[PDB]
Amino acid sequence: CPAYSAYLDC
Amino acid sequence: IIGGEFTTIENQPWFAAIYRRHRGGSVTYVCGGSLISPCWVISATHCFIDYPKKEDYIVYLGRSRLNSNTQGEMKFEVENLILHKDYSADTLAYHNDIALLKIRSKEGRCAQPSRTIQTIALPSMYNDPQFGTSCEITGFGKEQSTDYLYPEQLKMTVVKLISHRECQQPHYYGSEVTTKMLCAADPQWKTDSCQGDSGGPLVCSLQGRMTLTGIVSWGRGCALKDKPGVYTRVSHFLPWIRSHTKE
Ligand SMILES: N=C(N)Nc1ccccc1
Repeated sequence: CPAYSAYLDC
Repeated sequence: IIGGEFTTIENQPWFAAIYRRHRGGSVTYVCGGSLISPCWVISATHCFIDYPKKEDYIVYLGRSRLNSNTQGEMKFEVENLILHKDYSADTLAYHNDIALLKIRSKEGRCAQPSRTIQTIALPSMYNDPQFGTSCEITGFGKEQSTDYLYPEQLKMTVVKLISHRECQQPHYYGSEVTTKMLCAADPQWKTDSCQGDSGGPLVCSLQGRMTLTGIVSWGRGCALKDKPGVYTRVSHFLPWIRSHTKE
């Protein structure tokens, strides 16, 4: 996961 | 969504709520999306890249609540799940973070406009509004960066488009924001997209019309000074979109 992801699963 | 206000589907009737069914039979929310035509919902590739199998996903339209049913909602299966072939995920950011879902009901129907369901227009290619233009974002994302639960009622807020000039400043995101992305934030930095809002719409008025200008992708923190939301610049993907959709 990218450090700035907004994806709930990260 | 940080700040902003609770709303209902009628104020954002293009909003698509996407869930993944679990081998248990548990079903949990994945991401938002936007209904761009009766059979087609657009979202972000990163929501699906881990589990890329259309069968596991359900799409709701007309849905105002996260974990309970809204009247007027309609449930859909994914007929095909189209990820972007140049998708990539970096240490900080996503690239080409866009996806298409073709929806069909078990009955075989596509979306039907209603009080609670309407399509949203795509912009013209490379046509985006001007920086400082106010736009709307919607979603079931966290109301605070530190929360562990998601809100049960849909939310929206208003943010302002930022120049690439300004978004590239090193105290913002520097080289990590490319021209295929769009920045938007509150001038006072009190409202934002957040975790769980990804795939959802950034909607602006572009020459009279409410248009889908962005797709929630990534940002550092939520409502953090100098660190705005980053969105997939939709105007730059029409060929991709039309290729896969004109079918
Ligand atoms: N919008 C932000 N400031 N941050 C953010 C956080 C999570 C997903 C997308 C964007």
